[PDB]
Amino acid sequence: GPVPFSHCLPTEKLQRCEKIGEGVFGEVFQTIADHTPVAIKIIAIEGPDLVNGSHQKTFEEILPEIIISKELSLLSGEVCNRTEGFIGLNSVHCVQGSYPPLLLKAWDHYNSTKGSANDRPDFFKDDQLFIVLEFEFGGIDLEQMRTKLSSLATAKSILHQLTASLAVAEASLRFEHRDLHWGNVLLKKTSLKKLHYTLNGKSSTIPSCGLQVSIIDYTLSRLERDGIVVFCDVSMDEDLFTGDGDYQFDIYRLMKKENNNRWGEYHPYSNVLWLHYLTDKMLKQMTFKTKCNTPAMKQIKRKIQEFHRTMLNFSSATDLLCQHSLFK
Ligand SMILES: Cn1cc(-c2cc[n+]3[nH]cc(-c4ccncc4)c3n2)cn1
Ligand code: NA
Ligand code: NI
Repeated sequence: GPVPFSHCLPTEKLQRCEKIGEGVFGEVFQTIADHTPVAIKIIAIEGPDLVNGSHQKTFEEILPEIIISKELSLLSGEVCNRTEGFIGLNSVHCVQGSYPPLLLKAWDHYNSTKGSANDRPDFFKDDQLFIVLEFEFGGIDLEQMRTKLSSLATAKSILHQLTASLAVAEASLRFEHRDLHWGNVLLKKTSLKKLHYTLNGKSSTIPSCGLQVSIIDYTLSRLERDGIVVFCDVSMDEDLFTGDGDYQFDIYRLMKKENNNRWGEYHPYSNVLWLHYLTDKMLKQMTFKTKCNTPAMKQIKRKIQEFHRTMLNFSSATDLLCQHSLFK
């Protein structure tokens, strides 16, 4: 059966919780477990109340995301297709109870300082079920780092890292992220100068520029193993395809166009579209501590602009990694 919140969040862990993120799905908190930073994602399930504009998923409907989180976490310890470019999954629990007052206080603090699009999660009864996923702490998201990156050399490293991670997941799992907006790209400092990945048994390296990227949030993602497909069926979703004011919202429509609204199929082109969306953000909505006013930095900008304008002619992240000139 389910465990109480206190199993996952004993008092000391609970008192160090700070809200760091949110979505229609629920809430993300940061805390410390055994002297180690973690991130906790809490999703309400199985109940009849509306949560953040939507009906709650059933256990069956949340299982895809659990499976996908597990598979992507394992890629860090694999050999033939290996990347640390996702996020570690430490545990998954099914929790029963009302929302802890200390989490509501952290929610309130986030609402006061950043503002929330979500309902205050104070209406859940003591029989409410939740899934609680505990993840490795992956750093700070790219959006919050819009004005903090050193140079376009960093931006290139980020793009390489993302492309390689997606390619390794494509090769191993026929993976599509399907929601890789710039809130879902985390950055963390590293003293490694070179990061390593392996794609179908060929190892290669990427200059880090002092950051390691983690891709997060598999709410909409898709993959398969041994012909069994795991995915979020959004074919009957209205609102996902009606957004505007950001190219992000076009991607959802271009994905639907690419896949003819058949979300079970494999269309790794969706990874290319998200990469294009991300390249666009780097070229337009970000600013660097060091400008591009040296010849060496200028050539990097030209290469990323060239990537922006040619990448949509590639069929997958694998195709980009193996064949685009940006990564030679
Ligand atoms: C939706 N989702 C978020 C996570 C996750 C996993 C690990 N970390 N580590 C840091 C963050 C985070 C999330 C947001 N805004 C800033 C940081 C973080 N988030 C996993 N799924
Ligand atoms: Na990672
Ligand atoms: Ni446990």
